[PDB]
Amino acid sequence: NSVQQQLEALEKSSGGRLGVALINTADNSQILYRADERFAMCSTSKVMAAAAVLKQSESDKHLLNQRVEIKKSDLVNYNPIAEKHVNGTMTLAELGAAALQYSDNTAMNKLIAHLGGPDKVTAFARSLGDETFRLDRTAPTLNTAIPGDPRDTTTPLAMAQTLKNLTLGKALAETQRAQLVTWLKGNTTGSASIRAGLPKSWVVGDKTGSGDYGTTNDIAVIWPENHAPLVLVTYFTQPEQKAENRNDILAAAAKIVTHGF
Ligand SMILES: *C(=O)[C@@H](NC(=O)/C(=N\OC(C)(C)C(=O)O)c1csc(N)n1)[C@@H]1N=C(C(=O)O)C(=C)CS1
Repeated sequence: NSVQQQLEALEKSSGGRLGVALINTADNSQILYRADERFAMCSTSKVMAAAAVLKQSESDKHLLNQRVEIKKSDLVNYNPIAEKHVNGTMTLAELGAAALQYSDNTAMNKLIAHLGGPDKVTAFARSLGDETFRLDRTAPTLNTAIPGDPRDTTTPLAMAQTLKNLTLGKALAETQRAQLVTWLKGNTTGSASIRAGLPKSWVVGDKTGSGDYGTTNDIAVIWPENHAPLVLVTYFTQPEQKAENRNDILAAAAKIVTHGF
């Protein structure tokens, strides 16, 4: 059956709500499912915060190497990199890397604080023409993912469009675009998500997120061996607060929409 029928069936089996946007950059075609509906981004929002700092670095050649003091009081619920550096410093570049490649929540908070608060991340998204994205809170509370709560949400299509702009398009100057792509390609947290639904040897950059309501997300740029890149957002959320996260659904969605590519 059709891709749309396959996605609807996946959602029907899932016990939740699935959002997919794939952009095929060969022809700008799209595979869209609930793509204009809002989902909690959870830690996928870290891409926007890191990119906002990269944008600033365009016009400040010392920014990425700027020291940031890490204190015990900065630690939150999940901070495997920052905790190694308590009482020392990390650079803004190191905080970008930690936020993106390990989903270090303390690192995300340092980026947000540097920028001047969640609303500055929203303003950066808007500067890229993304009217949908909003960041409202710091970590960990940006991951509460309560159904119908607009805070810290976007739509799959808005995020796919912005991720394409960030990684392959016009958002960032070249050195900064390349840095973002390097970070995403080196992600350690995404093995079981979009990547698991794709050929093992395809190059992928991604950022995952997970929150309450079993909210399980991944946003990716995918480089096939013989085809133009694909940009893929897979968001998934469930009705019950303490639902298990479901990375397998993201892998399954990725397999469905990349068939034939
Ligand atoms: C981003 O999504 C972050 N998520 C969280 O901090 C929340 N939970 O995530 C973990 C701890 C993995 C979970 O048990 O689901 C969270 C904060 S408030 C709330 N109700 N939940 C980070 N993201 C990931 C990721 O999947 O990318 C992590 C690897 C580290 S936490």
